[PDB]
Amino acid sequence: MEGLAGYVYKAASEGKVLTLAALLLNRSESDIRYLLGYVSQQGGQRSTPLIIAARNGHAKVVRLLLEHYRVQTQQTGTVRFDGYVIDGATALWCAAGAGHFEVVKLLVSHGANVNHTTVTNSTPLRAACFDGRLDIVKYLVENNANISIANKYDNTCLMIAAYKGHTDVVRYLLEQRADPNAKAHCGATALHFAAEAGHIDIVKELIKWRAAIVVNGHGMTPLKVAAESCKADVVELLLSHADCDRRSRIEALELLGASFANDRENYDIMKTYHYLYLAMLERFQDGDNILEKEVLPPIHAYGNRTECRNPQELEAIRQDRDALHMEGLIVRERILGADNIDVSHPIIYRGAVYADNMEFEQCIKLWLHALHLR
Amino acid sequence: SSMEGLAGYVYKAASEGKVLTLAALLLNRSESDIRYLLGYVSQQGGQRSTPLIIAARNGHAKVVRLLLEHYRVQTQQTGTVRFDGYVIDGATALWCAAGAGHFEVVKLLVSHGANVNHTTVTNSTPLRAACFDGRLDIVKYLVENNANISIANKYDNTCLMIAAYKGHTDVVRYLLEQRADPNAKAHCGATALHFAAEAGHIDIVKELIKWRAAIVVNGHGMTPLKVAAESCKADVVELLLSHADCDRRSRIEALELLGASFANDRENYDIMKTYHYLYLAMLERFQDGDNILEKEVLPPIHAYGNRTECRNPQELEAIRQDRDALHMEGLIVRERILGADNIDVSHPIIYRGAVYADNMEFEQCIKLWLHALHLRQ
Amino acid sequence: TRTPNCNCKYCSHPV
Ligand SMILES: [Zn+2]
Ligand SMILES: [Zn+2]
Ligand SMILES: [Zn+2]
Ligand SMILES: [Zn+2]
Repeated sequence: MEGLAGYVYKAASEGKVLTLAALLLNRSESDIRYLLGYVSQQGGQRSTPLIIAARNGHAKVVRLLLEHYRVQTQQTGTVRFDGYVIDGATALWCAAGAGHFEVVKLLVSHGANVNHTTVTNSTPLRAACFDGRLDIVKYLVENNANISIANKYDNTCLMIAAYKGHTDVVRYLLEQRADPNAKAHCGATALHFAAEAGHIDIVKELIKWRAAIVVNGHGMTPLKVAAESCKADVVELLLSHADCDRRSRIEALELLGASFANDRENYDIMKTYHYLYLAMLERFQDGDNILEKEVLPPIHAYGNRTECRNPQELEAIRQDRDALHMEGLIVRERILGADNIDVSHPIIYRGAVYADNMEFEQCIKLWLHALHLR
Repeated sequence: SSMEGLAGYVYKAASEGKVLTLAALLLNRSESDIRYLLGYVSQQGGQRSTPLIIAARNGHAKVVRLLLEHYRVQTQQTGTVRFDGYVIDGATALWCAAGAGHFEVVKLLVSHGANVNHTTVTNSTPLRAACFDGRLDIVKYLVENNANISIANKYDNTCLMIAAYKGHTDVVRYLLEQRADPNAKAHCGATALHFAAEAGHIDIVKELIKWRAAIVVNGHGMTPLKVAAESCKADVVELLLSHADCDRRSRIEALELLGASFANDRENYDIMKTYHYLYLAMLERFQDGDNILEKEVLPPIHAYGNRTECRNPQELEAIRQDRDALHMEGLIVRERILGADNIDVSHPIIYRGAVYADNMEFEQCIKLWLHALHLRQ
Repeated sequence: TRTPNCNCKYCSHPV
């Protein structure tokens, strides 16, 4: 704006440190304090000169405001990234999020709170782990940043680090004795996020650190989450666990084969029958106590077809994709449960495919079943 | 591959800002060794970069200064970098520093003669990268150092366009002050005014108008006013309708499209504003009783309840209290005004279907979704 | 989301 505070904030935001110092020459101490403490709202962000300088990464302005003018570090504001809007963020949090290492060093060395909390209860360490900046993460942890402070959804730094796919920061956090068995608000752990996103090496590192297997709020396990998301590599890598019983192994194999059938950007028709037949042959290995599948009653939306119970039926439908699509749908409805969110969308996708092919009544019955499930 | 490990250590020191470690590693090495260590394209975290590129992307100004002043690093070496989710191919250290907002690194690279108008694979410039973020300081510094403001990208998108869409009013005004063409057209024909109208950036719309930006019809058959009406930008429509160089049928079409779009928008639902704008348009059709501007209503379709759009103020008044009738009228008007062009007009239809489904009207939901899928060819 | 290389909502680019 057009006040003296306006030009002060403008110089601090544009990195013009000489201009700022000149604007603050021969003034009283309280005047300089008031001028540098003013919160200015522009560009969708309300921030102080120190905060905007930290966000924009102007290390010279930050050093001037810290060493010379002794600006408070606890000042908070609202910063705006391209994706989100964050309230109650200190200059240190903004610097950690935007990836300005020198500003982070300057603020931490001048006593800024390394464990300041956003309104989302997000530490600057969580911002650096979201960004994937190993340097800032290591610097903060080495300066007593609390690794165990999660956001308002109990999402720890390890969880977001594993979901975003930054393997190195996951290795570092695990070596820093971060609890791998933390559970979020929805009961999910870091391994669930690693399996959902399909990051193989992060799953390897989590298994190396003896990540305790557990169910989430929807009842899913990392194996089930990986099988539902068609992450076949994750399933095959995770099946090598010791506590993996035969029942859950066959369940995961069948769920993966079924999910391969009606996933739009994962439609591998071959792998559907591959995994279904593999799980069937594993069920039919020993012929004294064949772990037989408790099949569900038929449904009209699937052509009244019942799930295959013996290898002969599977190899009978091998060359009929329409039937294989229906088989994947019924196996998903059996394994995931009748009341789960991620059950309806493959049904609706197959219905839309039928509608495009002009199979209108098939599409209509599939959509009716899907809407009843919703 | 023994030197390859030293190259990896050099990359690590550069990426983590250990300028003393990097200086120790590079000191007194042979010229061939220096070239191999500083030109080694390391792949890490989905990014492919040299020590200079990764130091510039992370903002390690001391490392950048060392590499530039004491080791003659190629200022134009390119790589692959990942910004949040998206990836950029053929990016230089200067482009990375501009996109990340590292002003000191931008200065250091420009002062050493870095090609300020380098283009990536999508033909993105450092000026465009800085305009995306909205860093007016970096935009000024680049423009002053001979950064060509008129270089478009893969889809003929300009810095003015990207700044107008993201809401960077200061950047937009600065670019217009630096003689940037406000009437530049994208590959489809859309303009910066088109982009600012859809995003509801009222100040950027005002600024582009002050610099005499022309109203043009893009390849989708839409004016900035028409785009603002489709996107439920009531303030932008009110502003553009105050511009005298719009005809009566254009005003009525804008009012009708705005009112209809207010009825089936997931995030902008307002039934009162729906009826308000629809009734205003209908009233303005029936002014001069001699010369009524009759509307050519489309024949009915089954998915919209076989309803026909109101032709007269009394027919429109009849459905004022019928919420379902107003929703269907919105869908009908949107199909009438937009269906003749290549526009994905299906999102409000899908939303209405889902709303019907949550209230157990599965038959009507399926009818709507079937018609929506039918309209996509 | 939309492709950042073209801000036109009415285009059909492969993200
Ligand atoms: Zn959950
Ligand atoms: Zn949750
Ligand atoms: Zn377009
Ligand atoms: Zn386009």
